[PDB]
Amino acid sequence: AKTTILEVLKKEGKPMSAGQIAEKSGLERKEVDKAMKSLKEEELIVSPKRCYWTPK
Amino acid sequence: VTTAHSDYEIVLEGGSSSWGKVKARAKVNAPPASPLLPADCDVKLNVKPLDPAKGFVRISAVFESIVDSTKNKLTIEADIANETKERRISVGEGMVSVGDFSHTFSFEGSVVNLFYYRSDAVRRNVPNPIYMQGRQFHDILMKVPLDNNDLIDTWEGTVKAIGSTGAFNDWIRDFWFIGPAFTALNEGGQRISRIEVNGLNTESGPKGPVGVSRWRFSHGGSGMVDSISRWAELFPSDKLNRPAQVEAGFRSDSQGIEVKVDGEFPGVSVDAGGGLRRILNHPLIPLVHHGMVGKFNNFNVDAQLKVVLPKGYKIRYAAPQYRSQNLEEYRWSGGAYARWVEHVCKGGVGQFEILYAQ
Amino acid sequence: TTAHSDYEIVLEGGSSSWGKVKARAKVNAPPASPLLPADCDVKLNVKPLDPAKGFVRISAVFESIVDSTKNKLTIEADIANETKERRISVGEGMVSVGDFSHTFSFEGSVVNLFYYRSDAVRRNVPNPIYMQGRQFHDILMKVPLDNNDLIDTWEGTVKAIGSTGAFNDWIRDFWFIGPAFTALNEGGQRISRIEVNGLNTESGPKGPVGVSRWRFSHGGSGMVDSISRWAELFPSDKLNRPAQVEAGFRSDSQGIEVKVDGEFPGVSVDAGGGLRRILNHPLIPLVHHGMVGKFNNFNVDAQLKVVLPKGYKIRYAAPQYRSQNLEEYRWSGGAYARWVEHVCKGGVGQFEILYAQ
Amino acid sequence: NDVTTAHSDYEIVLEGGSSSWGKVKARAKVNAPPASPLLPADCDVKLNVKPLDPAKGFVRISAVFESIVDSTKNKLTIEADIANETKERRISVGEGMVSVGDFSHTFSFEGSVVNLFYYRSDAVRRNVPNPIYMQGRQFHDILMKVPLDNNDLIDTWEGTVKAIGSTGAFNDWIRDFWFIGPAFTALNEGGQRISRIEVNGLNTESGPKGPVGVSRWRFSHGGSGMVDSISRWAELFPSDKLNRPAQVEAGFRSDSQGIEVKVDGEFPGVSVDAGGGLRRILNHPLIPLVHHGMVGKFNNFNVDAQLKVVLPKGYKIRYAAPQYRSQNLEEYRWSGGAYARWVEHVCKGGVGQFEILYAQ
Amino acid sequence: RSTKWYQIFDTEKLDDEQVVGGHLALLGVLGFIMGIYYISGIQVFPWGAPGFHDNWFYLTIKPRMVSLGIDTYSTKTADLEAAGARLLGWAAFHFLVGSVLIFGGWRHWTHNLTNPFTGRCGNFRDF
Amino acid sequence: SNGKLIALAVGGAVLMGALFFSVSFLTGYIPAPNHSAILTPLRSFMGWFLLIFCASIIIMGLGKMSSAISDKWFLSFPLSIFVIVMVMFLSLRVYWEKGRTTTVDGKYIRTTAELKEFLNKP
Ligand code: BCL
Ligand code: BCL
Ligand code: BCL
Ligand code: BCL
Ligand code: BCL
Ligand code: BCL
Ligand code: BCL
Ligand code: BCL
Ligand SMILES: CCCCCCCCCCCC(=O)OC[C@H]1O[C@H](OC(C)(C)CCC\C(C)=C/C=C/C(C)=C/C=C/C(C)=C/C=C/C=C(C)/C=C/C=C(C)/C=C/c2c(C)ccc(C)c2C)[C@H](O)[C@@H](O)[C@@H]1O
Ligand SMILES: CC(C)=CCC/C(C)=C/C=C/C(C)=C/C=C/C(C)=C/C=C/C=C(C)/C=C/C=C(C)/C=C/c1c(C)ccc(C)c1C
Repeated sequence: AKTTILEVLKKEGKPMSAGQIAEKSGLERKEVDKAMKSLKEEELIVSPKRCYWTPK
Repeated sequence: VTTAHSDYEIVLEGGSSSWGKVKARAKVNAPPASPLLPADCDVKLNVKPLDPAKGFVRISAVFESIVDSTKNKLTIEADIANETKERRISVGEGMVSVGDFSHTFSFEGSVVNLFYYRSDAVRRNVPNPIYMQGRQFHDILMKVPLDNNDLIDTWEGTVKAIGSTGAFNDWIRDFWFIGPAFTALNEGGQRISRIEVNGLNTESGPKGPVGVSRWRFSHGGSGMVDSISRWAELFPSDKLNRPAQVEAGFRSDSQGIEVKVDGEFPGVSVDAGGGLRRILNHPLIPLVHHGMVGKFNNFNVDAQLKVVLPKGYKIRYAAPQYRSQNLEEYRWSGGAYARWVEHVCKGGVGQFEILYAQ
Repeated sequence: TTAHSDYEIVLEGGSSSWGKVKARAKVNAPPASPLLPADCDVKLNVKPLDPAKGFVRISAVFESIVDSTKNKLTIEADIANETKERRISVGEGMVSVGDFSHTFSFEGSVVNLFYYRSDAVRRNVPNPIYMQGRQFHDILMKVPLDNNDLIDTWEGTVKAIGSTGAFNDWIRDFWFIGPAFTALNEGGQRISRIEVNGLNTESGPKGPVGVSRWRFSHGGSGMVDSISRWAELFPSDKLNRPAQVEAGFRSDSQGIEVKVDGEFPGVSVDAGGGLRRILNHPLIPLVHHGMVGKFNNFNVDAQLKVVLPKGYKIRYAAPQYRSQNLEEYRWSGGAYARWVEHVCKGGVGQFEILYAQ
Repeated sequence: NDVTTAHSDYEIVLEGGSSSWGKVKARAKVNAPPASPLLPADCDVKLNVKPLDPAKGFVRISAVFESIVDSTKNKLTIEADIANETKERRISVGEGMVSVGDFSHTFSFEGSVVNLFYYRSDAVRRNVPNPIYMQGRQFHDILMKVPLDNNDLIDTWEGTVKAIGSTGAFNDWIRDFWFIGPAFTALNEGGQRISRIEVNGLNTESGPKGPVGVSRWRFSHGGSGMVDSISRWAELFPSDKLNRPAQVEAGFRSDSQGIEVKVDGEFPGVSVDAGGGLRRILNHPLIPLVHHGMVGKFNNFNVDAQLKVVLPKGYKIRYAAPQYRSQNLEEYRWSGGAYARWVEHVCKGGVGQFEILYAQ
Repeated sequence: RSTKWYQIFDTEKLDDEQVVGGHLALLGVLGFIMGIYYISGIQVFPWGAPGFHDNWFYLTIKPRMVSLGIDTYSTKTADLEAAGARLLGWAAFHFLVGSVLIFGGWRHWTHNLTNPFTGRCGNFRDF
Repeated sequence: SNGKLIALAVGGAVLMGALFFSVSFLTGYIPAPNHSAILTPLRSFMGWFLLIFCASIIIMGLGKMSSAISDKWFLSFPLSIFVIVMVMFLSLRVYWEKGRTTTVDGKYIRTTAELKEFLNKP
């Protein structure tokens, strides 16, 4: 297939969505709230990665 | 870097059913070799057993392709049957359409394929007779209604040329192998005999004049020609007890090529010997004819083959060994298989022998 | 292994397709010649001679040095497209190899007949590439034989034609030496048996001149430029100025160096809708050089500069350009490098460049 | 990019003086699939030749091919007395036996081969020092007798006799029967134009073995100078230089994983006199290169090749294109740089020159 | 079958030069890890801030460092800062030399023994 | 379409969170000396999911590591671990344990003698 997930040494990551979700927001944790953003980013990073990551 | 990402899948059926779901996607960043681009095409091949008593299968092929800025379409629909073990008979119709032009045709051609040696000393000694030298004659009677003016003009031109040019029979050869075909032909071991035009006739039909042409030619194969050596293996009309489908296509631009293929058809599995089955011997004409395009860019393959055996079947041999096994699905990924993919994509005819048995 | 190439196209203004083409190439790969130290200094020239009849005077020189052997060939010609399918040339020239030298003169008529000229294909396909056809090629050659080698060669040719009736068939092996015969098959060409109308000889100002009126047929399946694009390769009408191409070439064990510099017309064509097209790439060069381009892997360092008449901006560059600075479009790397490797190794894919009026 | 390894070590041990003899060793390993649809493919070839009759021109050559393809054993033996009659003609009177699996049959043959160049120009020979492309044509006039002592043998003979006398196109299509597989491509890929054959005899008799089928056929094959069997006609068969039994043991063991090649043999003709006491290695035959190019272009590879030239005592190399890397006072070694480029060039089908000139 | 993911680097699939390259790349990796461990024993940075805590890696390899004078068993902050500077220098040396080792192992693994500064290649079989 | 797979998975996670919150309200518990009853159940559910998700992605990623591992990983596999390990060590200094743990004053207790002198404060 196209094999969108393209592992390379330049594999910083080039999906627009999961790229913007590569944010951490693990700082100012306030474990209930911003670590929930850590959870959200892990979810929305794995979901595209499992679907498709690098079309660029 | 010119990567080539491919994924192939072969789901099989148990027993003696040679039926297979063949799926295949591919994406190559190398430019295609078509002097006109972009080139897009979709090809459908649906065959159904029409009259099994006489061995007739109705096979319909639809090609729809955009080249540069022109749309082209070639539809055909023919009942084909095995008149004998060496002769095959086809009665069919079809049409071509290119932009602001189109014409239908009806044909009643017959194909007689016969080898040059049927010795039993070879059949009992070589269990895998890849090369089989032979000659395949075609006696083609085709009728075209000359509804359009250009059809009539070309009919008149052909009538003038055949009746005046003493070297039409051989120059037609390099006519109807347009461009690189006449090269690839010779690169596949295929020879073409000087045609004989048994007759041109303006036998008018019920709705206008009809150009009827009967001509006989013959193409000879040095064994690398699958249309000759694998003759009986090309036509699993015996195996066809239900409709068989193929839906392929490719989209090509200067950026690269994409290929899709999804089919359900027999002839995928053949008996190697002693209850042992085998994914059919790879045809060599596609490989050698691909070598005329596959040797133009240096590419790195990311290929993954997925042979899903029927419930209760095991692979007893794989020349490039399988990468992984999921108790019915055998996966080839990287390693020697990647080398073999790079080998065949560039025109190689190496053996990929998958032997499997219950 | 590296292949550094710099191309530079400078198109003339107005409807004229005149262009100056420069190409400096250096490849660190071994050539495919059984004699490696191969140098050439090709110099083709053409000037108008009679526009009333379209007669143009071509002057080509092919000085070369292969394995310390000086091989030079010069051709002067006066060529005209009389019928647009029949082209007639009267010319002369000389061939010299080492200490050997001999002159010749020729009168040649070439009739390029297409198999089909149907209007459906032309009106439906906007860019017809593969136009299969056949050239019927008649030549009257007048060669003075003022040397022992020429005399005994002429006698041997007469003896061979008088001895074997397969001379017409077997001369093709002698005619395309080395892999040239294969270049007929890879390039889609097919040369028919020659037809000798007479091997005469006449008294001349100095000794005898041998006269050979021989005719053959070169068919093309469409991949042949000389067959498909017979009309567009000889723009005698567009020759408003002298044209000149100089191609220097060097090859040793280390690598190959190519140096092309040529002002000529026909480097652009009409495509309809007011958009001119950088001409379709000839197919024979690519598929004949691919017979040697597959012998080594290489890294592409190619750069193409396209200089156009001002205001004639490019549209639909496929592959796309990299840098544009006011009529200097630049291709370097990316899909262009892939296409350069494609055509170097034998590919004939399209590099479609259109520029507006 | 990903490429396959190709290791190779070649050695040419040369003798000095008028002796053009040479030992040739060659080991090669390729981590690339072969182009054989029948795999695995093992093969061992043993060519042994001896001077049968000095002062008469007759040598005896013994070729022993053996192979194991797809678990099928094949073996050809040929023992032929060959002699150059004239400059352009030679004669071979020989016997042999082919075998495949259980089947096997013997044969005998008498064959006159003429090799006529298309020109005899003194202008070319006075100027060109390396006449590589010497176009011409070879005419074989082979007569051959086979003892038909098998049901399959007699069936094949019956089919042949009923085919030749039935279809007049037999002489044209016998070639596409005769060059099996991709060999037909290799006909023209090397410039070799095999011509329509002429069956001059299809008789049979009763010999000591029973029914014997005798067939005489003449066939001409041309060459555009790329055919080493034509241009190098007087250099490929040095009967005069064979004062000692020469041997060549070649073989390969091509599995799906790769190809292992082993060659070891001594024979003359390795060196020719380029003039002025400047000996040289013979011009590389181009047919093997262009024919191997069909298979060598299928995979991209990096090659490490070690060419060793063991010159005789007191012999100095004068020019080598590409240049030698290390001399060791007799063992001129090529490896890497431009020589690796040349090895890739020829292993992919190139015909580039390697002009080793050496003089005492 | 030798295609299991734990048989990928099997000896049958590797040449002597490939093994050379693998060992050199692993030794450069080893130097990088050694630098990491060294900079894991820098109790007080020369920058002038509290540094890494103790780990079993560095506490394992610390007696050797003291034996070699690189580290110290002194409580004085200035001397510990100087020894941390020594550790940083040795770790940087390890990082650079291990990078060179990984580079050489890559070249041997890729069968490309060509000098970046000179176009002259080299023969693994004859050097 | 894998969109429905992710939709079902995220819906299941959201439903787990909502159920945890609802039952936390149902189950009568004194929240804490300081913490609330709105955030603590969500903190516990974050731990729950993050654990399950981390284990699942580790399993899946290591499976695909075993699937995709080849010789071409010669530098991709080792160096990656190197960097991650490097990152880990740096994460120990800058994020987890920021310093050497000197006293509030900053006396750098580093020998057992001064530890004995310290633990016996007057
Ligand atoms: C008129 C043409 C002939 C014919 C010609 C050939 C030739 C020639 C070959 C086959 C091959 C095969 N054919 Mg068939 N085939 C015929 C009728 C049939 C019928 C039938 C009962 O009608 C069936 C079931 C099959 C099925 C099969 C399989 C036995 C086999 C491919 C197996 C594989 O895995 O495919 C995998 C399939 C895919 C990769 C999909 C390919 C899809 C494309 C669109 C089809 C090829 C198009 C080609 C490149 C373009 C040609 C266009 C023309 C110019 C118009 N053919 C008709 C009568 N067939 C090959 C084989 O293996 O022989 C042993 C082979 O060599
Ligand atoms: C190459 C493919 C075809 C071919 C196609 C053509 C075409 C097309 C033409 C001829 C023409 C001629 N051909 Mg021819 N011809 C071929 C093989 C042959 C052979 C042979 C040895 O087999 C012979 C003896 C001839 C003989 C001849 C002459 C009778 C005649 C005039 C020669 C001329 O002046 O040359 C001068 C020679 C040179 C200029 C050398 C370089 C030739 C190359 C092909 C030029 C490429 C153009 C270059 C890219 C740009 C040039 C710009 C300059 C400013 C001009 N041809 C093959 C089979 N032939 C012409 C004609 O018909 O005359 C009436 C003509 O238009
Ligand atoms: C005798 C030969 C024929 C002829 C045969 C051909 C053939 C065949 C071709 C052309 C091609 C072209 N020719 Mg012309 N052409 C002739 C007469 C002319 C005249 C003229 C007024 O006399 C002119 C101006 C041109 C000009 C041109 C262009 C329209 C075009 C190249 C465009 C390009 O970008 O070039 C870029 C130019 C460079 C890359 C420089 C190349 C320089 C080399 C030295 C030329 C090729 C030499 C060849 C490899 C070796 C010849 C060996 C022979 C044995 C001598 N030709 C004569 C009559 N011409 C090509 C074209 O586009 O066809 C549609 C083409 O394929
Ligand atoms: C290969 C290209 C040409 C060819 C070119 C030649 C050449 C050149 C010669 C012959 C010779 C012969 N050819 Mg022939 N011939 C070909 C095809 C054929 C075919 C066929 C396949 O149908 C037949 C029946 C023949 C028939 C014959 C015989 C009449 C004769 C001796 C055969 C034999 O004993 O060789 C013995 C066979 C072996 C030695 C096996 C290996 C053959 C290879 C080519 C030799 C490689 C030598 C190696 C590089 C150096 C090794 C050193 C050793 C010490 C010898 N040829 C093709 C078309 N033929 C000879 C002759 O003219 O006899 C009068 C001769 O000199
Ligand atoms: C019947 C066959 C012909 C013949 C056909 C050819 C042809 C054709 C060629 C040679 C070549 C050579 N032959 Mg001879 N050869 C004949 C008899 C001889 C005799 C002899 C006195 O009988 C001798 C000493 C030689 C020796 C030689 C050398 C002069 C030269 C190779 C030099 C080199 O370094 O090789 C290095 C050798 C090796 C690499 C060993 C290769 C081992 C294999 C087994 C031999 C090639 C086999 C081929 C690939 C497969 C044949 C399969 C067929 C189906 C039978 N041949 C007979 C009469 N020989 C070549 C040469 O350069 O000519 C000038 C050449 O072109
Ligand atoms: C020094 C004592 C041992 C020795 C120790 C090792 C060790 C230890 C290793 C090898 C490895 C290899 N050995 Mg050893 N080796 C020895 C002698 C030999 C000899 C010989 C005598 O000729 C041979 C033929 C080999 C053969 C080989 C190859 C199979 C392989 C190197 C190629 C490659 O893939 O590397 C590159 C290999 C890798 C890319 C894969 C392994 C990557 C590792 C897991 C990355 C770890 C990074 C880092 C440590 C992470 C931080 C962790 C924290 C420290 C906690 N060894 C001696 C006898 N060898 C390595 C290999 O993988 O073997 C299969 C390996 O692990
Ligand atoms: C090798 C790949 C890595 C590397 C990885 C390591 C590892 C791993 C460690 C060190 C450690 C050290 N490294 Mg270091 N190091 C490398 C390059 C260097 C270089 C340099 C010249 O570039 C230098 C000066 C140093 C310096 C040092 C010291 C600070 C320290 C102690 C070394 C010493 O005792 O070795 C003494 C070495 C010699 C005596 C050379 C001979 C070693 C013998 C052969 C070891 C095997 C013995 C065993 C019994 C087997 C024998 C088998 C046969 C019978 C012979 N490294 C590269 C970057 N470095 C050590 C550490 O931190 O200690 C806590 C440590 O263990
Ligand atoms: C990181 C250092 C690596 C390494 C990385 C490189 C690099 C990088 C290059 C080579 C090149 C070559 N190496 Mg090394 N190589 C190593 C060890 C070896 C080993 C081995 C492991 O057994 C072998 C078989 C070789 C063999 C070879 C040659 C084929 C080639 C030099 C040709 C010659 O004439 O050069 C004459 C000198 C050589 C034989 C010396 C080669 C080894 C090194 C450079 C010096 C000795 C080792 C020393 C203790 C450590 C210094 C390393 C430096 C920090 C780089 N090296 C060391 C341990 N190798 C070089 C090249 O091709 O040169 C033209 C090159 O550029
Ligand atoms: C240890 C962590 C778990 C990891 C276990 C691994 C699972 C199998 C994984 C395969 C194992 C294997 O072998 O291969 C690994 C292969 O991986 C990869 O493939 C993939 C398929 C892509 C992996 C992804 C699978 C999946 C998305 C991930 C896993 C699935 C997930 C989402 C797991 C979690 C599911 C959930 C959360 C389960 C629980 C959900 C249900 C619950 C909690 C019920 C609630 C009850 C309700 C209704 C109310 C309760 C109630 C009652 C009763 C009374 C009163 C009151 C008040 C109340 C509230 C590569 O491709 C291959 O290379 C590799 O090989
Ligand atoms: C010519 C001939 C015959 C050849 C002779 C040529 C010679 C002499 C040989 C060269 C031999 C040489 C010099 C070769 C040297 C090779 C080296 C140094 C490779 C080291 C690999 C490290 C590995 C496998 C990683 C293991 C990782 C693990 C699991 C660690 C797990 C772990 C532990 C333990 C604790 C905590 C945590 C968190 C983890 C994760």
